[PDB]
Amino acid sequence: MHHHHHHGMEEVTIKANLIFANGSTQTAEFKGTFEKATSEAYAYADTLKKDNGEWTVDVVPKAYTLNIKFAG
Ligand SMILES: [Zn+2]
Ligand SMILES: [Zn+2]
Ligand SMILES: [Zn+2]
Repeated sequence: MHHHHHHGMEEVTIKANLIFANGSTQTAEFKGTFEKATSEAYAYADTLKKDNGEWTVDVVPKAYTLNIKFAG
């Protein structure tokens, strides 16, 4: 499944792609912890439910940092 594994001091950027029933789209950016950034994106989507209907989301990571530590 789509599991978010929280890290302390995490800072991520979320690019939300809003796709409407008629094929038109809208994009917006959100920043902060994953929890904070996604909740703002979902709150935003909820403000559009009135005129655009129910929505579903797919979370797709695009960039990562790998911290590789050598013991010596
Ligand atoms: Zn986990
Ligand atoms: Zn998190
Ligand atoms: Zn997915």
